[PDB]
Amino acid sequence: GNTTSSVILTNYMDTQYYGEIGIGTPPQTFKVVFDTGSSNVWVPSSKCSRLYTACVYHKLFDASDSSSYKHNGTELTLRYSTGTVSGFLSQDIITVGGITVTQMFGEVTEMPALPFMLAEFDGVVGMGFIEQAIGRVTPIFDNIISQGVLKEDVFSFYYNRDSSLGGQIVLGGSDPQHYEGNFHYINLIKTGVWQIQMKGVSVGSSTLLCEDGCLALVDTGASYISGSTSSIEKLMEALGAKKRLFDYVVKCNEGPTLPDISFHLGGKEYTLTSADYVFQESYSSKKLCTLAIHAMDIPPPTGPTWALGATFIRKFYTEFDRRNNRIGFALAR
Ligand SMILES: CCCCNC(=O)[C@H](C)C[C@H](O)[C@@H](N)C[C@H](Cc1ccc(OC)c(OCCCOC)c1)C(C)C
Repeated sequence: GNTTSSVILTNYMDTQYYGEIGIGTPPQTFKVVFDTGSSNVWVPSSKCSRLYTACVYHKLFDASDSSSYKHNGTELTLRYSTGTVSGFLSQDIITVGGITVTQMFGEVTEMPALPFMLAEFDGVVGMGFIEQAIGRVTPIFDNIISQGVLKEDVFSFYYNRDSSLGGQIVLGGSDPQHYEGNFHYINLIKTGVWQIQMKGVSVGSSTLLCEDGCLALVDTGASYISGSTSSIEKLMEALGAKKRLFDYVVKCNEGPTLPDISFHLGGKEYTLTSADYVFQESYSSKKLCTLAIHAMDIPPPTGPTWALGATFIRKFYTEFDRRNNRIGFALAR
């Protein structure tokens, strides 16, 4: 076809990038993360008990105020790298950047506070494959694609640095005014998942890890670049960072000196300069700066896998190809 679309996203501390969709006729407006790490849509429900503090803090979906809603009813529990939300199915029309589809989503009535009370966004839009869709529910992209409207079965993400535009997705294409040089594609390893083959991580100058080929799931819904606890740990040893419970960190003076890390994808090497990965809010001997890499163990469903999140997409404009099943990288401008 010939439509092309984008949503515009807001960047929050570089750690959380959301855009907005509208469910229901009259629209209910919710804020959401467009995640390629999963494949289901959910937003909080009015039915959620406000004994859950998260619900008192996020907009909820009232469907009895929606003329288009449509009852469903099966339960559905979503598990993620880092939190579960439980709830039930339903349908109404959703509007993502001017394209309206009728999608089956989940109304969550169980939303745990941690980490939910810390999320600026209301829910999630999985841009994953049918395959990873819990409930075996068709996802937004496949439905949009059914409409016959895009010129291409492709969506791309721009994540900006921070403090105009926070980001931008474009459905049915790629804005050439946010990339440079050529795109470079990596074919999808199995299908029904955004996983690509990853050839080795270099810290500084040598493959400290990844060495016999590994998995890198490219995931827009994640904020940091992460790996198994076990290679994380190692990499960390190298760089010379500590643990803080959840994130490593280095002393700020040290900061603008940690070597570069590289990611070996398709004969090309994606290097991240030290600034790209440290969150430098100081340069002082006495203060701790944390890094934008983590440990995350994603289980055999798909993991173990390294996840390349926002840290990475923000440097390399990413296009995800449906028509052809692969992922291409280009340099963000
Ligand atoms: C159902 C199978 C799940 C498959 N995918 C995964 O497990 C991924 C590795 C992790 C998820 O994609 C995860 N990032 C999604 C995300 C989890 C999450 C929870 C709390 C957060 O805030 C403290 C958060 O921050 C996300 C920031 C994204 O901004 C771009 C993400 C929401 C949408 C559920």
